[PDB]
Amino acid sequence: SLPSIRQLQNLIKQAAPVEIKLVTGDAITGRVLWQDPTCVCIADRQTTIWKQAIAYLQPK
Amino acid sequence: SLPSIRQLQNLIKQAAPVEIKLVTGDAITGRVLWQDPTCVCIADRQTTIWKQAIAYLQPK
Amino acid sequence: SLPSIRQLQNLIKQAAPVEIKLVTGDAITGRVLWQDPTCVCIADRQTTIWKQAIAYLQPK
Amino acid sequence: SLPSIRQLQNLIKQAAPVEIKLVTGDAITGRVLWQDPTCVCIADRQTTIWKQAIAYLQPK
Amino acid sequence: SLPSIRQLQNLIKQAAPVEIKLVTGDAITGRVLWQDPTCVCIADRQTTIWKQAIAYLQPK
Amino acid sequence: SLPSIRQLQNLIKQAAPVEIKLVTGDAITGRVLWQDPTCVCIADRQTTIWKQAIAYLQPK
Repeated sequence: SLPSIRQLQNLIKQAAPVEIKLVTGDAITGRVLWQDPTCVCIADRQTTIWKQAIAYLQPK
Repeated sequence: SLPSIRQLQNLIKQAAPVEIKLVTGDAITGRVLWQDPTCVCIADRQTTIWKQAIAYLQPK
Repeated sequence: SLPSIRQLQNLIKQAAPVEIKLVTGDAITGRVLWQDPTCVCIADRQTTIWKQAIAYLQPK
Repeated sequence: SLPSIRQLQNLIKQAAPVEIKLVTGDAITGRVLWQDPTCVCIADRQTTIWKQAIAYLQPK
Repeated sequence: SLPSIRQLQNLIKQAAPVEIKLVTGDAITGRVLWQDPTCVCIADRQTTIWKQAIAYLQPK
Repeated sequence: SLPSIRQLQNLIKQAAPVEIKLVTGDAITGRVLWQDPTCVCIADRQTTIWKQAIAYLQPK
């Protein structure tokens, strides 16, 4: 899974802001800190997300 | 998984348009740019979809 | 997983019509084209489904 | 998975009636005809359930 | 997975009452009979649950 | 999974407070007592969460 790990990598690398739409309706406005197999960390209060409640992600 | 990967592969090769219905209820209109084990990328603003929120896909 | 692969097999083999109830409320009225590990293809516009948004399926 | 498979096995062996509550909210009243790694089959019209939409099962 | 199997074990061992909140809104009031890889059995009519519709569990 | 396990590990080591947002919409306010491959345990009444209903976690 390169093209997906790599986006996050290049977006933790440049601090770049992001909306993560959780399957809840949770539009999470943050800057990505880190990721790992099961989760992502978002920086607003911090809010670690489970990559599994993830519908879709976009660069703002 | 050839029958599905060949559909995404022949649709990123055509830039053919597509709706992807998410499990939130999201209809994601756009053209497919890449796929991987976990994501699809549509282009209309770019939006990478976790393939795991996907209900269904239709060519338009 | 014989008794499930086999139903689809015998229903792609006879073109036989089918309602697939997605966990969304999406009653998909089609005729099944193919399947494979992760998805099903339904023929109405085509609509590939992720076997994972699948609640239940019935022969009409 | 013996405790669960023995319950479905002793219920298809009795044709005992059953409700299966789906994660859509569906109550599926019927008698169990087969099971497999992914499906259960109820008989009331037949409806094969993806075992993955199952909330819970009760003998009636 | 010790600390979770062990709770159920020690709660099937003492018959102890339990509310299991399914991801449906299904607060299941029971006493736990057994468990196994994929499901739990609850004793009210019995109601086998799929450990997968499970949000959270509490001793009453 | 070090980035996530080290966050739960450094939060059970501090008894630091926490909200865990479930995929039901539940906000679970409390302090973390243990974790395992499938569960987290919060303490406010105790409530073990199946980690699989987790949308996201925030330190407060």
